[PDB]
Amino acid sequence: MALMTWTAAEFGTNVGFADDQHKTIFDMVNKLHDTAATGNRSEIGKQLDALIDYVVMHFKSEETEMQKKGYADFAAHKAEHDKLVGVCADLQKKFHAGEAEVNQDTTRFVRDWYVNHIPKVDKLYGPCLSA
Ligand SMILES: [Fe+2]
Ligand SMILES: [Fe+2]
Repeated sequence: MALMTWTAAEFGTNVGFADDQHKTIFDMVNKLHDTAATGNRSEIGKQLDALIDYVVMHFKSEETEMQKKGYADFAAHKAEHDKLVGVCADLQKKFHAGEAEVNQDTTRFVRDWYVNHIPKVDKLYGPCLSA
């Protein structure tokens, strides 16, 4: 089974770009999750790096919109993003040094992060960003 399934009831923000970017993240995580059950380390690394670049771009997209519109909780929301980016960059540094592996606990971690963040953090920006 795919690790991540997006539905509007669970995850819809009422902000079209953000929903689309979330769908992409779920698809990219699902590919990583599959590859993480193998020993194909170069393929894991390609998909890890692609995912993380995209995630940083998604967070930038949300942050630019939040900030330009004066969204109430922008700085606290960005703090959540920045802590995940730090975790991901650390994981890349270790993985690309040969010091850590990417496995399905890695991908379940990121799944956990998104399935909590989108409903509890991203949905809150819907009224502001959709207005
Ligand atoms: Fe998001
Ligand atoms: Fe967010």
